Amino acid sequence: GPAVGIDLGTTYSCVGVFQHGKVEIIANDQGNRTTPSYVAFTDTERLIGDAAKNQVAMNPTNTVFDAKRLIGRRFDDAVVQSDMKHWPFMVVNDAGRPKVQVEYKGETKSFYPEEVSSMVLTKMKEIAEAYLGKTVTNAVVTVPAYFNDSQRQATKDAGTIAGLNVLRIINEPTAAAIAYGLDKKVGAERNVLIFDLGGGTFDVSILTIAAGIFEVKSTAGDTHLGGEDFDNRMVNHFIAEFKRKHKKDISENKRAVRRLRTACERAKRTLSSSTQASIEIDSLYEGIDFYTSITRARFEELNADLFRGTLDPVEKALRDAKLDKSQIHDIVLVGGSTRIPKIQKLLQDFFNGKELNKSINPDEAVAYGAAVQAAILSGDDVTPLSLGIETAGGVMTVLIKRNTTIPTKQTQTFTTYSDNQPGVLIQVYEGERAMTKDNNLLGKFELTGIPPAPRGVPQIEVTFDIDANGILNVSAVDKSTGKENKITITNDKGRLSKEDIERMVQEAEKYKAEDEKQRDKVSSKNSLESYAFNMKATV
Repeated sequence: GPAVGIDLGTTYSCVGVFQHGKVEIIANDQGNRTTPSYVAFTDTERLIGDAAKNQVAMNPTNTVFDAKRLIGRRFDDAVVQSDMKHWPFMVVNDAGRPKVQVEYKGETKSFYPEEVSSMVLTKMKEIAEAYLGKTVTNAVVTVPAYFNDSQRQATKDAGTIAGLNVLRIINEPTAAAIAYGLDKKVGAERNVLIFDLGGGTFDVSILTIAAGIFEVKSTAGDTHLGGEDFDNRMVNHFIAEFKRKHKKDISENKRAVRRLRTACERAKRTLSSSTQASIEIDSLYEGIDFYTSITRARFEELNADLFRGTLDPVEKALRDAKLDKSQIHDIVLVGGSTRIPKIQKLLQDFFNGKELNKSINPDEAVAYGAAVQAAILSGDDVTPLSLGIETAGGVMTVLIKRNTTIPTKQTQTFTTYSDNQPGVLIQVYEGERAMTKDNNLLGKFELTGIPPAPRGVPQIEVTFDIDANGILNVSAVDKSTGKENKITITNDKGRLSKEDIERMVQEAEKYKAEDEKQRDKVSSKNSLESYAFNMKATV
């Protein structure tokens, strides 16, 4: 029946379905609402999920994880070459593509990243089918906002290989926002910050939501930071405590270290709801029982640099988004590590007491939003686009920002690009791109009769006026003579579709850097030439 949402996560994945007016996150065959994204190959079998993760220490070279770090990349990508150094499994280059290479039933086999991820998705699919008692075909799968076209397409292929029809690939932060219904809040646009701290990765995203349209303003984070690091601080703390008390270093013994790590992970979880946790390990090393405890404050101190460090990407995202912290309407906590009270406090204090949206299980929120969107996709007055004119060099100079309420009037003053320019061409464009080449021309007209003056002297006042019915009147006035000309541009056609708008916004995002570079290339901001830049011959 219904399509499922799937958070295909770096360490674990989660699947959910919107039914009977409610999202249900679906437990797997061991009763777990999240499934490790792990695939293991053995002499006899292929394990996926919990079974895979549980045996990793017995079969590490054959147990694959972190495929999401490879997916859609090229073997010689610096990220891949750096990541490979920390993985026990082999990654090899097949005609430029990374493949993970393993031993399976006594033979060497290799898989593309999207094949591995497809195996994880097959597991989630089957989990969903067990729960629903029917075949699951359609799905929405989520990816990090920073994923490029290659990574998105490879994630989609992973879905296709698994027998899923992927209705849409959507951004994790967007999923999170949908989960909290921040898109249904419609009113003036809202700036949302998604703070996603998982086991292995930390992503910060700033979105602006206007009229149901999500725009990613900025992304930042740390691809190497998560709960495991916090666990690791406690582990090392306790190794040192043991060495200090018993004069033995247990690091030599792998299993002892494993047992310690497990205990610290549990303790860390306890410290989110209690101010202390007890560690009890029988015969940790050399027959010595380790029974001790740790306070929340001590855990916080052990982590202080890591925790306080999470604010740095928040700050950078705010800068890149050209927003003051006070301009953030909604803060969303995603990822298990946001359960940590110090993290929540650090963040709330940074935001001056502002309340965080935490109520949805932070491990499940992305899947939740995905499930909602899947449901919608299986079924379940303001300006649509920025409006501006061409200025010298073909650059788009915006008079009215997308999603401005109408009626509206906006005026800006422009000048001439060259000496003794007799006229200016007023070329009215609509779109989110920096260069008019990439936007849509709605109309054009000339203001002639400009008295000869040095470049930059004449003052031409341009006015964009939109009435309640959305009819756009654009006029230019020579401020020295009062002479004027204008054009009327007819819009309400039902000519743009919500999808068109999302598309344009997303492309404007994809191209942001190139656009900026080309934007600030031209010296003066308000200069108008006498010709259409995009009709001018180039090589």
